[PDB]
Amino acid sequence: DQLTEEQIAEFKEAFSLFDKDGDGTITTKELGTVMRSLGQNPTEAELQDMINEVDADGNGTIDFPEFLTMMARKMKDTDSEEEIREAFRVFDKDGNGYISAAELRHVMTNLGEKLTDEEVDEMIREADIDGDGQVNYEEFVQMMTA
Amino acid sequence: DQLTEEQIAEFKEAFSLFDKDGDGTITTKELGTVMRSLGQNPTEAELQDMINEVDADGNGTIDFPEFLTMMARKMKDTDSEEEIREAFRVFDKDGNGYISAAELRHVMTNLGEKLTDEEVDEMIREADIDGDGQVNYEEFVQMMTA
Amino acid sequence: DQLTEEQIAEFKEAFSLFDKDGDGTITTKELGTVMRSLGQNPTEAELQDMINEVDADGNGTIDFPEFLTMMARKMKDTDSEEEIREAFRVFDKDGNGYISAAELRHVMTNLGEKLTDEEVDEMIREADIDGDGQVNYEEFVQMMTA
Amino acid sequence: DQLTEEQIAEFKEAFSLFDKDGDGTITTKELGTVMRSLGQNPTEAELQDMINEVDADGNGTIDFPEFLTMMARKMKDTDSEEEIREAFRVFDKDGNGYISAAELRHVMTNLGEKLTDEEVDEMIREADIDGDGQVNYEEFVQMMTA
Amino acid sequence: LGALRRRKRLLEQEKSLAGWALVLAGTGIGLMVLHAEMLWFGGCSWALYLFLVKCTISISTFLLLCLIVAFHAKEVQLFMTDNGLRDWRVALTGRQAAQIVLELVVCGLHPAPVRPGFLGQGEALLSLAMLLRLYLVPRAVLLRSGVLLNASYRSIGALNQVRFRHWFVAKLYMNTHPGRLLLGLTLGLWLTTAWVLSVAERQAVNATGHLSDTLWLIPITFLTIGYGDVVPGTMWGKIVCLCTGVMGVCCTALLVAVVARKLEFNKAEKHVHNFMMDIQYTKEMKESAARVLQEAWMFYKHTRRKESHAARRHQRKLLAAINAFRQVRLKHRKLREQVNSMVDISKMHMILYDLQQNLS
Amino acid sequence: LGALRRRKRLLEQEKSLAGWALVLAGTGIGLMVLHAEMLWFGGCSWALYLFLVKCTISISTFLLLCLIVAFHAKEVQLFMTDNGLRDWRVALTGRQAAQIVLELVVCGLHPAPVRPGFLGQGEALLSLAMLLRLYLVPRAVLLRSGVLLNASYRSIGALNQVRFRHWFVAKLYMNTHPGRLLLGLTLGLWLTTAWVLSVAERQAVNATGHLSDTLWLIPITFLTIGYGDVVPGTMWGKIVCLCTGVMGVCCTALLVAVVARKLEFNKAEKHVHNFMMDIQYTKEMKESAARVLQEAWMFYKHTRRKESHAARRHQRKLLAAINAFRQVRLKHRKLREQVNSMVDISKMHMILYDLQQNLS
Amino acid sequence: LGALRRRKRLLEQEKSLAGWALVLAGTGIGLMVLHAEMLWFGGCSWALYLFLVKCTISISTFLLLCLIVAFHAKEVQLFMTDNGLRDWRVALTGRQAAQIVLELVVCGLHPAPVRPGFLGQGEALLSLAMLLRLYLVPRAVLLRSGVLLNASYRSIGALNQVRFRHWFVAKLYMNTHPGRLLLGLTLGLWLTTAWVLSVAERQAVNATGHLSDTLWLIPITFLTIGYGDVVPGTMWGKIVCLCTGVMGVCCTALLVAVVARKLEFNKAEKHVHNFMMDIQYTKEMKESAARVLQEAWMFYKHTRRKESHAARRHQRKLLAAINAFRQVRLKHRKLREQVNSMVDISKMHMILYDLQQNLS
Amino acid sequence: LGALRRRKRLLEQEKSLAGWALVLAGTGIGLMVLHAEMLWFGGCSWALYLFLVKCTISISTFLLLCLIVAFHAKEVQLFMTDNGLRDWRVALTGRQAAQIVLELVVCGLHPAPVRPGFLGQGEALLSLAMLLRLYLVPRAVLLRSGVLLNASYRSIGALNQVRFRHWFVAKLYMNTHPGRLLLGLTLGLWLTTAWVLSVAERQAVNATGHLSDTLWLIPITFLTIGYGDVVPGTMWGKIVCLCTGVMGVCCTALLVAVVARKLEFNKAEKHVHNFMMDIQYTKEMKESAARVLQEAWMFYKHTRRKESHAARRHQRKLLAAINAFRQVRLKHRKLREQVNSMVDISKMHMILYDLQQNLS
Ligand SMILES: [Ca+2]
Ligand SMILES: [Ca+2]
Ligand SMILES: [Ca+2]
Ligand SMILES: [Ca+2]
Ligand SMILES: [Ca+2]
Ligand SMILES: [Ca+2]
Ligand SMILES: [Ca+2]
Ligand SMILES: [Ca+2]
Ligand SMILES: [Ca+2]
Ligand SMILES: [Ca+2]
Ligand SMILES: [Ca+2]
Ligand SMILES: [Ca+2]
Repeated sequence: DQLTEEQIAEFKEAFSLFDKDGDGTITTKELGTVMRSLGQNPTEAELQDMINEVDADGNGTIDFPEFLTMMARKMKDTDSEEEIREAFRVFDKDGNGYISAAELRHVMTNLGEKLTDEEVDEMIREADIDGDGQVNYEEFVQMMTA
Repeated sequence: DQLTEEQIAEFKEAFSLFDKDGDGTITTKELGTVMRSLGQNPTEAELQDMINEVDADGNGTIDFPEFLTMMARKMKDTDSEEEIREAFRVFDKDGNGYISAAELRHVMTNLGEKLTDEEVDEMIREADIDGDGQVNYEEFVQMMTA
Repeated sequence: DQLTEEQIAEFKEAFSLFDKDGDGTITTKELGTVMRSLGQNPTEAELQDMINEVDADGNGTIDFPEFLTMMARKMKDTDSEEEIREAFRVFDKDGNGYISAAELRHVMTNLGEKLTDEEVDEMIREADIDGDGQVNYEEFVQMMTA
Repeated sequence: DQLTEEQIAEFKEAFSLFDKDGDGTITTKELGTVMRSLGQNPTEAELQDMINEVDADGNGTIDFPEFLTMMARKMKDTDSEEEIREAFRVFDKDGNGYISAAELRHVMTNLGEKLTDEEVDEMIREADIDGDGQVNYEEFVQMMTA
Repeated sequence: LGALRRRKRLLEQEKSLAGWALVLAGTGIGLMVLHAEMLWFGGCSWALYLFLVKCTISISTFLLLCLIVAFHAKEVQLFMTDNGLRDWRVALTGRQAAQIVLELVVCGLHPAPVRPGFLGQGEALLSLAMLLRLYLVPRAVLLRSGVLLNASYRSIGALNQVRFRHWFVAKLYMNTHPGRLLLGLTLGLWLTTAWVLSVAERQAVNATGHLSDTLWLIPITFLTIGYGDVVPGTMWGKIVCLCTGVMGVCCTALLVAVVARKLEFNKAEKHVHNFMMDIQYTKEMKESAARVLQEAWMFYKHTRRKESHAARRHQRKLLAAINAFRQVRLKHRKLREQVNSMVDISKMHMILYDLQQNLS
Repeated sequence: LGALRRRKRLLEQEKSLAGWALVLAGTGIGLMVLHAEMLWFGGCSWALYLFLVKCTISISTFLLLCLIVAFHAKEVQLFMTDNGLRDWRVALTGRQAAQIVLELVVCGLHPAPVRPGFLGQGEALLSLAMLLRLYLVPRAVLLRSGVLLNASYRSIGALNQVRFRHWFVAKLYMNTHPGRLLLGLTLGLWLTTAWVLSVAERQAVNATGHLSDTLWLIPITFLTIGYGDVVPGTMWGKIVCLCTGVMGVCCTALLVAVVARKLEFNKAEKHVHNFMMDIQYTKEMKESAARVLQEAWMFYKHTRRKESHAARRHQRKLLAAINAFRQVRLKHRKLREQVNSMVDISKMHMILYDLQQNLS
Repeated sequence: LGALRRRKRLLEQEKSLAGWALVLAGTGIGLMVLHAEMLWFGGCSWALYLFLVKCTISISTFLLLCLIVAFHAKEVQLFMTDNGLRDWRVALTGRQAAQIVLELVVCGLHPAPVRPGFLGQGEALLSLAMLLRLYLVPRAVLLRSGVLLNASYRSIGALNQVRFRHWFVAKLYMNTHPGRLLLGLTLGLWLTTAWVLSVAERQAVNATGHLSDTLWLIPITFLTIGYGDVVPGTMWGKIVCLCTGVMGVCCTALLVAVVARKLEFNKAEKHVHNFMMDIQYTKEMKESAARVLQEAWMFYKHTRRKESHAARRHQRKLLAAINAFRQVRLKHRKLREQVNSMVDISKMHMILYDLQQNLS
Repeated sequence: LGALRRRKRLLEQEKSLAGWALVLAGTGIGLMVLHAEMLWFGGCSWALYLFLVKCTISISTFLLLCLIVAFHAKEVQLFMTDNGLRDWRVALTGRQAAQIVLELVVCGLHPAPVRPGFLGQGEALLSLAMLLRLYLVPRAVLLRSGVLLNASYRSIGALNQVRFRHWFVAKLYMNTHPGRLLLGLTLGLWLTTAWVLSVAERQAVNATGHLSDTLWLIPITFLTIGYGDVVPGTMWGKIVCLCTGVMGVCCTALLVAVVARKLEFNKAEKHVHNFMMDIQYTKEMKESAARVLQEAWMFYKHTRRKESHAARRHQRKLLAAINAFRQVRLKHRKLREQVNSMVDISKMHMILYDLQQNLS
């Protein structure tokens, strides 16, 4: 690809720090071993959830081309993807996977500076391009990247 | 009631800090969760005992009108109710729920300054307005509020 | 007895600090409770052994007249009884309850300054007034108090 | 032997610090007791492995003539035996008990300064005096002491 | 409930009257500092201004006299409210009224007006008597902070029986802003103390005790240097030149820990640094061990060649490589022992997880 | 029992004789200080008073001479009682009698009377020889404290084998009153040491070494300032001006930790502060995240309007809100990590409860 | 990927331009220091050299003016790259461009050329204005350290959310080389600060404020000694003589902990020392207990002989041996209690092993 | 075995030659100090003695020249023995022989003899060159301590891989005698350093730089006082007056922790003190609660009597008793919380016992 060979090589040992066994891939137990070695204790569910955060093919195992896309978000300073995502996670108070208009009125009307509900209705109307009556995460991501 | 709306509102979030689930009330397990989060470990019996300290209706669950009466004692500096109550708890060496005249002679005659038993007999005679031969807690509370 | 009434009284609360229940005596479990409250963990065997150190009647329970004799050794600075006793405990390397002449030759000939064995034989001969061929603890105590 | 009697005596108490029971020898459990007393926790397998490091007769128990040969390596400053041995242990990345030419090319060609493989082939050819196709530990020890 | 809304009303009144009192105390300080400037730099031909300033300070402290009365009367009214009193003579406690009348006297202190161009005797110390009213500042710090007013705090504190007081608010502002408090203390001292010493000593003919001498004297006594270029002459100057070094020792001794706190890693950072040093030292052991074999085979090559001087040169470097390798291995083992000790409480909580899994 | 009631009788006698001894030592100090005042301020026409004061000090130290004998004889009698001796020559141990005779010599020190209005040579140092008897103070501190006398202490200490001594009583009074001990030390030094230096140096003609010079010199040497306005001239003044700075370093170094102890929270207060900061930062995250959407929909509104300069203004503030939100989220995560680390020993004891529930 | 290889290219460009900038700043400092030497030691007959040096410093700071522009423009280009901008007016943030233009002004500072052999007024402070550019040093410390560049660091730090910043690199170099950093600070101060004070004060006739006076003055103010042999006369000298003592307190207060860290044992060494003291005190108890019996049988021998004076001599030494034996036994018991407390976390992990064996 | 008995023989030889070397170095120091005394106090009529002293110092350092050779040659022989060498050119390593020849030069330093009664120029610094040989002292501290020789130490240290070195022996003597080391350092500095400064500066006519001036100057610079009564004039005196304050900061900073260590309780003492305060506060709560009822029934008595002024007097004291009771109860609860926190690791080990009882 576009990456130079020296840079390919220096990312290879960083990948090797994940594939400690040299299995050709990254597994769940290997990653949890690293997590424990760095002083934090997730569950298998939390590890699996962070896999689901990162697993593009849908295998549960990670390879080097996925790993490059992974570190592409991490090498920069501000993961603007992650910042929008976790702010969305703040919004879903019910864990629905959605932002309802009731959650929207709970947040923006009282807290903030007095945005009118009819303007919030126009916001929700331009917002639900999926027409879901509410905001998805895909709708939210496309919405913030609109 | 007599409370102003802003003050009603600011006590509402304080009540919300107890009803973390928004159940409409306060339960035992919710309160014990708070107790553990603040770094102290009661038993279920101790939690239930502090409920019995505070439960006016007799439900085992606490609502906001009980909570106002609760914080009415706590918002001031010196809980003179609590100070008389725990001093009474010091007195009941046997755990009888009473102060006997033997406990009274154990406390006041030798320790303190030499109050005569016939004056202590007149004290116990004016004291037992219930005529129990001894001091209750209700007799003690009415006695100190006499 | 010879003790004055004020001193009798001040030893009474010290005795009360052992009889925390007011059982009229001192038991094993009460004493172990005190031992744990002061930050040391003996066994039941160690507690029983210290009872056997102190139990004059042979009951396993301690009363106030035994307690006076107990504190009579402890109120002074140097428990010369205890100092001879534990030095004897150093000597019994085999745990026999005795000092043999072999243990004596192991200690005094090489370590120390060169006491001759025939003088050590005269020492052991004047020492075994019980004629046990070796030193008891009673023989040792009478020997040091000779 | 060549050792003087005073030096024999002073090594005898050092040996006595291992034979805490005076069994006439050194056992596994005695040594593990010392290891725990010094603040490190090996396994029985690790203890047995360090026995296999030191056991010349092949008994599993250690006596004083083995102990002299033991301390002969330890009394000096730099255990040049141990330094070659653990450096060999670094080399056996597969745990084979050998150094293969692939491990040799993994180490010396890239890391270090560019030693040519035909010279490395002559090195391996002069090296395998056992003719094993690879390096043993005995071959390695004789090789470094060549 | 009726004594509770009333309680909050009276407490808000108390906060507002603490605000007005702090403003009028700072105004009296501003009056005294500029009066002390204008008497020296004005001379003896601007006496009308000094007269009007003295009347201004008199009315200015009369107002603070009314304000302290208004404060503590409301405090007494609170105390009666909390216990349901009616007889105001009863709640007026002895130590309580003693502190109140003592505060009346201490804030009764002012440069009172007395009247060929120079000072009298008492009116300099009476001018000094203003800055003995600086005790009202933590009172306003307490009341303007709404943590006493905010109810959820009081709820939790009553649950854990912790008693919100001055010591609480001090530690609150201390451990919420550790830099700002220390900076606002030292930077408030470093010049103002010297202005006070300039009040304390004055020479008329030579002008050798005014601002430009004490503004150099007091930071030097504060930092425990003590040159000796300027030295206090009176005894009252000697007292201030003791208190200055006292406060300097205090600020130095508080600054040293503030420096030391920010130096160590986060708990999370320590694992990261140790894990990086692990993979560094692993590669470095591979480096040193490669140097070992590299020199070993060269010495063995010149051995087979029987090259005498080459072997004599090589075997020294061989032993040097051995000496380096030993120290590298020892550093790696020390760090690995640190790792197995850095998984002390970590493995404790890991087996707390495994102990829930032992309860399961 | 008979040697035990006798023991308590003798110990009470010893406490009373320690009281009388402390009183008579303080009286001798009071005699010497006023004698040193009256010789300078009286001149050479009040010699009758100085004669009578010297006879008073002689009898006053004769009494202390009898008292130390009476003390240590009872101590020996205690020691014989504890072991059942009868031959008093035996218990009189070598180091023991050495300390006793050494104390006889040290309290044998006094300004003995010798006889155009000025001093002799030795009688100034002999006047200085009084304050070398200040070692009797911790003896009276020991005996007047009844913790040695109270039996329950001795019972528990014999159970835990802790040996009540001077080091025990010192730590007792230290950690029961941490402020008072340090205050009573420094405030006892700060003036009295300077009085002693005024004894050490005297000039007759110029009067340049008396009280008003050393009372300024010794707090300056104590606080390690060292101006140089007054400097000791003799060698004996130079010794005191070393000991002064030594004690100043000591008091500074003890004061710094006394300051540092009271600063940190209670263990209970830490949970309360952290729980309050939790619900503060939760609402603040709701605030910042609201600012995010508020600016986001406005930028998207001007995007749909294609307002160029409004979008150019808005998107900067958008990214600024993002930057603020990231730091707020990081502070919240750091504090939550502190929470999960503040439930280290807390969850340990919680699972100690659950481990009794695992034993159940 | 395309913005990532570009990112590394731009970052390498930034490191190289930080190298050139540090070189040209040190060169400007070297120009100013030798210009200040040659104006004093050259006199007024070498004005051609001073003219050419002033032109050299002007071009030398013109280059740094171009370099800071080139640096922060690339930083802006990075920031646009990270978010995909195109309009460069948008990313030019207000606080950001404020810091940039502030840095333009601060590095716009230089001794500009103005023109019977002595100085003007402003051109001394303008010469002083060079050493206010020392803030570029930690920037080059950041960028020349490749830990920001090395990717595995960034991977692990993103896993543990630790945010590599200046505070990280500072603690990195601090706790990887604790001695070298403190040495390079103090040894960089101790002479250079005094050279700056020599710039700050100059006397023409007497030559009483040049290098050989301030090179003695500033280490004395630094170490808080303050003799008074040399004293600053101007006010600008008085400011530097405050900052000097500030930095001296700082270096002293950092040096004291660096001394204190290396003093305590390793965790492993403590077990070894304690185990050695165990077998020492065991043999010593055997020694003292042997002395007990040795004196006991001799006293009993002279008892059977009824030797009066020999028994009177012996029984004292008997009791002395008892007194020694008690203290030895107490030390052994204290150390054994330390052992049972030194197997606190040790027995914790031992029963963590036994708790895996309880899970087994 | 044959290289091991030989090893111990050579090591004993090395210890003996370290003893002789320390003796001959102290003798050279004693020669130089008395030579410096006798040149000043003798004048210019005792030149024969100075000649013979210079020849004595020359032979005295010739012997140390032979001794360092004899030492390091045996060290090399040890190093060859440990690895089985024969070619002595090989073991003579570059850094090793560099240190050896550097030590040859440093101990090649001596006041060499050169020849109306006063000094030359170089022979004062050459006289100063003796005390640069004080580095041999920790060598003799190492070798005369037999812990390197005693084998059981080496056995255990090889088991735990701890490497007996100078840092080990230093911490050994430090934490086995914490007072004695600090005392032997400071008391070795406080006078000897000043003698060296008296060598460094000498005035011939006025006699204003000899012993009686520097013996006062250097403890004042050491304690960071800095009067200014005596000030060094030369530059070499200025260097020593920096090093003095450095060592003073060092000794102060080591003394402060030595003071702080002995202050806190034993772990056992803490339980005892807390248990005593428990039964004290229990009785005190009984006291305060008795005062409550005692005043309560009196107020109720005067209530039934309707005594107005008696009730007005009583109810104030009632509320005061309530206020006292609340604070007493809070202290008791805080101490009980300390108890339940003082049974943190105590209950941990108790349930370690109960966890063996859970394994049983
Ligand atoms: Ca893998
Ligand atoms: Ca995948
Ligand atoms: Ca939702
Ligand atoms: Ca609820
Ligand atoms: Ca209810
Ligand atoms: Ca009762
Ligand atoms: Ca009982
Ligand atoms: Ca019994
Ligand atoms: Ca036996
Ligand atoms: Ca054995
Ligand atoms: Ca064997
Ligand atoms: Ca292999």
